[PDB]
Amino acid sequence: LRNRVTDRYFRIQEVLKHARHFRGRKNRCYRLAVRTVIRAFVKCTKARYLKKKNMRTLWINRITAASQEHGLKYPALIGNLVKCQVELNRKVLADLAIYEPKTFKSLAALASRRRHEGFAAALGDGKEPEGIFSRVVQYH
Amino acid sequence: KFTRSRIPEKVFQASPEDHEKYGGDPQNPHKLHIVTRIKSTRRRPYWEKDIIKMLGLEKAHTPQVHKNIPSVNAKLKVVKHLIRIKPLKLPQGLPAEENMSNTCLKSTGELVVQWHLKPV
Amino acid sequence: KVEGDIWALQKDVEDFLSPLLGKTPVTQVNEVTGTLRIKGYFDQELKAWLLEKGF
Amino acid sequence: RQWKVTSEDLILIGNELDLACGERIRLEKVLLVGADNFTLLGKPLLGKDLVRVEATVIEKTESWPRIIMRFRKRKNFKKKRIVTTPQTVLRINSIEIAPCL
Amino acid sequence: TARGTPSRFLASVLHNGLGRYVQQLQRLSFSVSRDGASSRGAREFVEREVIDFARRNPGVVIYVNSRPCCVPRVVAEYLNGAVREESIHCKSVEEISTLVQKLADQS
Amino acid sequence: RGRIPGRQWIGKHRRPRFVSLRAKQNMIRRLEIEAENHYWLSMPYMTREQERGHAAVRRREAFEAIKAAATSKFPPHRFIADQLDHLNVTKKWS
Amino acid sequence: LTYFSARKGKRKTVKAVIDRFLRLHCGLWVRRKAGYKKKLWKKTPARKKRLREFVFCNKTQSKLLDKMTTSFWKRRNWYVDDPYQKYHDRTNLKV
Amino acid sequence: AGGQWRLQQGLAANPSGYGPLTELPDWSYADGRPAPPMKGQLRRKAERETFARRVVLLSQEMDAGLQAWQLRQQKLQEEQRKQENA
Amino acid sequence: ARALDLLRGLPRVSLANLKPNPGSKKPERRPRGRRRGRKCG
RNA sequence: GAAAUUGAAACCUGGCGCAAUAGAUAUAGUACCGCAAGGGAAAGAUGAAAAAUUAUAACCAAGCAUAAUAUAGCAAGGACUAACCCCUAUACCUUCUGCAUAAUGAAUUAACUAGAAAUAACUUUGCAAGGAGAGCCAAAGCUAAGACCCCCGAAACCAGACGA
RNA sequence: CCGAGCCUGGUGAUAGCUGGUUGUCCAAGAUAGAAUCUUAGUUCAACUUUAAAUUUGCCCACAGAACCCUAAAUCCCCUU
RNA sequence: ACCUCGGAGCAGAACCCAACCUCCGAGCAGUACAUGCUAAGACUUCACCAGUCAAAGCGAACCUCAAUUGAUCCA
Ligand SMILES: [Mg+2]
Ligand SMILES: [Mg+2]
Ligand SMILES: [Mg+2]
Ligand SMILES: [Mg+2]
Ligand SMILES: [Mg+2]
Ligand SMILES: [Mg+2]
Ligand SMILES: [Mg+2]
Ligand SMILES: [Mg+2]
Ligand SMILES: [Mg+2]
Ligand SMILES: [Mg+2]
Ligand SMILES: [Mg+2]
Ligand SMILES: [Mg+2]
Ligand SMILES: [Mg+2]
Ligand SMILES: [Mg+2]
Ligand SMILES: [Mg+2]
Ligand SMILES: [Mg+2]
Ligand SMILES: [Mg+2]
Ligand SMILES: [Mg+2]
Ligand SMILES: [Mg+2]
Repeated sequence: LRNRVTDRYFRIQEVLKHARHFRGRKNRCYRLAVRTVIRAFVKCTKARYLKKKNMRTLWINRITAASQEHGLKYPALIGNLVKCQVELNRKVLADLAIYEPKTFKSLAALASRRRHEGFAAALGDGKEPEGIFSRVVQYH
Repeated sequence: KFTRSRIPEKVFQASPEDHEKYGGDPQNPHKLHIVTRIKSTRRRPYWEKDIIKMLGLEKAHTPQVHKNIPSVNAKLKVVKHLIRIKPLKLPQGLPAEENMSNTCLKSTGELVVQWHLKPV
Repeated sequence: KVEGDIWALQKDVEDFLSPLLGKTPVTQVNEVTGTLRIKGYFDQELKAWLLEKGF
Repeated sequence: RQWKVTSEDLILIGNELDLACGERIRLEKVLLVGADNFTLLGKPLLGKDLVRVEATVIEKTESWPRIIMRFRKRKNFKKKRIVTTPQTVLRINSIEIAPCL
Repeated sequence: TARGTPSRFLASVLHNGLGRYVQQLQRLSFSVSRDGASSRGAREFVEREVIDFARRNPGVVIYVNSRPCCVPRVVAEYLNGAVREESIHCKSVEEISTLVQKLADQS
Repeated sequence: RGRIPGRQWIGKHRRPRFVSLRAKQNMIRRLEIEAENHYWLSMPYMTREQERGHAAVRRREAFEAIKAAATSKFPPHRFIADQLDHLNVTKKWS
Repeated sequence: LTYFSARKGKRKTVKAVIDRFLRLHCGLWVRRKAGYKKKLWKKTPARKKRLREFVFCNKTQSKLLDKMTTSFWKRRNWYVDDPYQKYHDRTNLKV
Repeated sequence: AGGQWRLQQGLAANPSGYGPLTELPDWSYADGRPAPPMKGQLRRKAERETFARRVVLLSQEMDAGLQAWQLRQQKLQEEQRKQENA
Repeated sequence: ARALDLLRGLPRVSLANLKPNPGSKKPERRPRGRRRGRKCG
């Protein structure tokens, strides 16, 4: 022997340092951790898109819930919001229902009024005075 | 077997019914086609994917301009089923040199020369 | 073996060989070794150019 | 991205703004502001003269080391990378509204 | 990893936002050497920018050991006493300036 | 009960997939805008022999720029500055 | 092909290609077309003259035997009464 | 949601594309000074600028091609008069 | 010359200040790791 | 696979050789195995003083105790106030058209274990119709350097010994 | 443990066949076929890669490409 | 049973295209003896080996068929 790695002790310890919380013989031995440490790291990467999808769909359940408490459903709700030009994402729309249901009631009342305005427009498209809240702002 | 499909030119002859629908007057025809991709490049022949790359529409939801002339028409005709086409029309004349930066596109194919960014 | 300011020499040959090719040369220089590297054989032209200048 | 915020509250952003620590800034965009008994919603946002949302920058970190591993099975495809994205901590010092309406 | 690493709720040191802002970096302790080729970045950084760094931040206090060291170090402790050491071994002056700047920025 | 022979998507017998109004509504939208396309790329602006030689100048000068870019290929320039800055690693105080 | 010998540890050229081919210093190799000495009675005149004429070699098979040969066979040789003197050099070759 | 409605009025299907939701400055100094432009806003303006310079190049070339034909036709009608005059 | 007046101000040359022309001695590439190690080409 | 021919310059006491799975097989051809030819090992470590067993040297592999178990599932990830409880997730390598595959190998830990090189090119120097410290190459080439080419495994064949 | 013993030596026998081949990071990249005591392989072709010289490459517009015995297309092709 | 070569369909329309897919054939024959020598330019049985066409000039007169066959060393 002329050339031998002396710091083999450390380059494996950093691997096991991240894998201390593993159960069984994985945290103790090396090769058991090598199979699981990269797999645990791989699951960490693509779990972000799961964190996005899970938390996104969770906000849908929350806003769908507060709407049903006030007598509406989520698909009709956001349709009236974007029709009435309010760009509030599902985070604040959900979080608003948590702390000020009085405000979310106004959002629901604002949304329900746009539905009746839209149905009035369904009866007569034009040839009538447009809805007061259905009126839009023109940017240029 | 599957090969390049030649299209009859008679199909691309607008009738008076089509004229009243899309509002495109035949006289005074527009000059430029706003092009945008929706369908994926994958699962298409080699000639369909390189043409749209030769047109420069590898990116989706990216408006890109082409000419309204019979030569380029043959290109996006064979790959017409990969893209959207919309004509170019503007009220405010061509973009002047002073208003090169403050331009802005619209969903209706408009290209406003001036953009001061606040409502009436 | 360019000695001194190579940038003055490479600029001279660039202006000298420009009209022959119709484009400015894009040659390479190495002031450490004091060398030049010019595309295309122009030795007979560079020889007469260096002689009439007196190098 | 949106945030629900008030006064005397912290907030983080996943990038650098090129602001020195301790400087104040006036935020332009607000979708709505609301008090105990009313709310001021925009179309989409509120006017400039209506509100004045001031916030101070206090602190800037490099993000904690986020590790990523791209792996494929039985083909010897694996790789590592560690990122430390820049982060900045703001705080909304105070919010006020104008009588103009 | 999130589960292997500890976590916390976001919070500032004694609410530095409302009142007068205070640079929450207390002290910097540079460990350079009169020799060692790796210390060229730290020494040239001591020549040019550490002077201006002190003029820019009168609040922060700086110390320089200038003792024999195979590897230069820079130690930084804050008001809370949280010590954080980073290695400036074989680093350019531009990187060290940005490094000391963000250390001054963070809490 | 309810198995199928072999693979679910090939062969003499596979799982018979059926259509939903969602997919129907999706595809009619794609070909009806293609009918809007079919109207627009008709009625051309110029004729074949009109647009013959109008852009040959740009395509020529553009290709000549690619030629100049291709010929412009050499190693980078070397300097005494960047060579002797390596000597400064042993810069040390008096 | 016999990269290192045993008595001196050098490449060894086989005398096969020596008898079959000939080198010009530019890197070219020629050869006599095969089948030029067999069954000439049945061949048309256009065929036998095509066989009598020399032929060059592709770059690959030329490169192949070039790997085989040694530097001694690649040197410049100034023979007398040699018609290949006009062809050892190359003239008017661009790219 | 609402993408079909937004393009009905002419707005972006995604509000992040264009409009006041993104194009305005997202922060300014407390003293009322204007903040520098954002990197997203700069590349968008450069994209629209090259887009505008491109469209002007595309239009003028077609106009040059149209008139260049009619100038050739006027030359064509000219030399036909020359034929009968000879 | 412009070459020598730099060296008088620049530090003294030694083994530590020594380096070859970049591009001459390219680094050796051994088959150890993920890239080459699997089959070594 | 040549030869004719040509013709070299030293004192030996040194190592960019190894440090107990290395280096001779070796503490020794010793133990042990085989009637025989022959095959063939393993190991030790205090301190100046052991006519000082003084004396935290204490902390480190696997393996265990100190300290068993808690509905449910590649042993984890996102996380969460909270370990679990929720959503997500078909081990590693080889092989193959294609594998969680119920195809191969792997109990685990420590140590050892597997890409050596020539013309011909290319990069960097040097000099230049010359180059190279005889010899060799040459219609800008020549000289020098650089990087480029793995291990384990059979039934067998032959010669000479040793055995009824 | 005799379809011909066992030991050493030639011997690191050879094996187109299996087994396995060690640090990090990035780019490009599966591609017609011919011959072979040849189909478990190899040489060439083609494809792919590196560093370069030069200029056309690709899509393609009218025209053009068989009698014999009524197809989707294909080849070439200035423009764009 | 087949192993090489040529023609037709599969392969309808530039080229190519396999199956122990469907058919018909070849391993010659006949007439001259310039069936002599050289030479531009090109194709090529998907590489190579091979196989092909040939202006013009010297020198002369005034080839058909489709496969119709075989490298190197050696003699
Ligand atoms: Mg989503
Ligand atoms: Mg099945
Ligand atoms: Mg030993
Ligand atoms: Mg232990
Ligand atoms: Mg579960
Ligand atoms: Mg599977
Ligand atoms: Mg491996
Ligand atoms: Mg299989
Ligand atoms: Mg298994
Ligand atoms: Mg097997
Ligand atoms: Mg045997
Ligand atoms: Mg034998
Ligand atoms: Mg007896
Ligand atoms: Mg026996
Ligand atoms: Mg072997
Ligand atoms: Mg890639
Ligand atoms: Mg062309
Ligand atoms: Mg061919
Ligand atoms: Mg003739």
